[PDB]
Amino acid sequence: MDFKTVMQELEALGKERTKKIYISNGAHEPVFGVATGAMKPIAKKIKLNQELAEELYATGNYDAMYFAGIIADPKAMSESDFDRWIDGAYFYMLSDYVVAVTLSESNIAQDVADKWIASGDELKMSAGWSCYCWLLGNRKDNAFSESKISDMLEMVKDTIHHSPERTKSAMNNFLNTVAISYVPLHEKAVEIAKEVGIVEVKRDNKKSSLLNASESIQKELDRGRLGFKRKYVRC
Amino acid sequence: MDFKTVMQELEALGKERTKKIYISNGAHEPVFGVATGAMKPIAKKIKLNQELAEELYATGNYDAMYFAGIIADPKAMSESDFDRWIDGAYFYMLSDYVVAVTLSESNIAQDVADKWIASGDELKMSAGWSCYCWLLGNRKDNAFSESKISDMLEMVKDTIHHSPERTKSAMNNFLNTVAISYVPLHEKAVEIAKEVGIVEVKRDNKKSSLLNASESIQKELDRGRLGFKRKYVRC
Repeated sequence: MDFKTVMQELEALGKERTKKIYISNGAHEPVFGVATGAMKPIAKKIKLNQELAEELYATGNYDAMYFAGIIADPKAMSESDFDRWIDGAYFYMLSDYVVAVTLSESNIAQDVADKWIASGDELKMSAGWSCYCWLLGNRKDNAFSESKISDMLEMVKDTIHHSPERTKSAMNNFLNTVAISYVPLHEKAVEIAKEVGIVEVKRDNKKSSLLNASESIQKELDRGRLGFKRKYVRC
Repeated sequence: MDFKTVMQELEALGKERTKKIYISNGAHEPVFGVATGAMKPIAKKIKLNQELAEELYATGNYDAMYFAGIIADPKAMSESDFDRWIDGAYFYMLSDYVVAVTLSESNIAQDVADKWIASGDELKMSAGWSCYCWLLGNRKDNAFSESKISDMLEMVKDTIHHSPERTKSAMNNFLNTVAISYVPLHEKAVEIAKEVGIVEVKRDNKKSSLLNASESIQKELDRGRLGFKRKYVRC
């Protein structure tokens, strides 16, 4: 399995309806429209290869870029590498579900995430908040500072409604994840979600997403998932 | 590990925050309030033990009962054994997340689930519909007859709004799961959900839940989860 065969199989796996959805979300050609679950068999056959990942990411093809994140070697990627990737994440599916998930598995996750949240750039900030969501699922609470997370909750409470569209989404995912995956602040997260209320994420040529963190949190509790931690399911 | 050791360790893991929520969901004493993640290393040491599972299930303690499901041997459990268990499942967390999940790993899942769905008993039916949701995420489509699943979708449309509260919740989960995990009927499921509209699940001591299968299915599609099959995570 190399670049050639991967690009060929990915294309074969694509479908028109999944393709229209991605494009609907902000993706642009080239794109095949591959459902994530279909990549598991290919992933299984490829050992982390940063060279291959780079090549795939460089195609500018969303599906290939998504797959690149799966087979990347995050422990070998430097801050510089991540800035190259994030600079190529043209829409949220890339910044939140690809770059941020990969970063969450590096040794510099929090440092990069933090500079990105402070960058003032919508997608970079979105990837940053997103990274924290994945981190809270990958690591024990003991790997984080309670006061830091707590100050982040307050920042979200005071600024989510005025943040860039994509950033609001990531920030809302942060509220949910802290409430469910970082129990030390469960009560506060619930309290702030109630204070935040409905968060609207405006989208191009489609109904905006009306996010309800309080509701989401409550649904997770109904499923008995308080304290539930798990890595992001990539495929 | 023996019964006594397992019960000690479970109690040692109990925490008030978790317990409070379980009781809020419907559990009653005796209950410790154990986070499922912490049961993983314990179950790993036990693997399968039906005798221990039975002893644990008979305690009437939610956590012990939940753990019993994890270490059970569903391939050795008969239809009568499953009926004993469902008779002890006093609330949805037991019927849907314990009995239904264990059943989904047996060789008689569908026959039993079908009997339960037709039983007319709120919790047995809830377990039946839940079982199918778990089956759809842990098995290839070749395991399900399209004609049969399609009839089940019709049955949901014509009976969900008048169904017992917990059955309604499980039926709504069926709609969502078929739409995403069983592609042969993705359009049909999407259609049935549109016709069904908002599903309300009442629950004393709390404001009724207003389920919107159409939107949920849409959020999954947006992320590229069409055809995605996720095996139920017990711990």
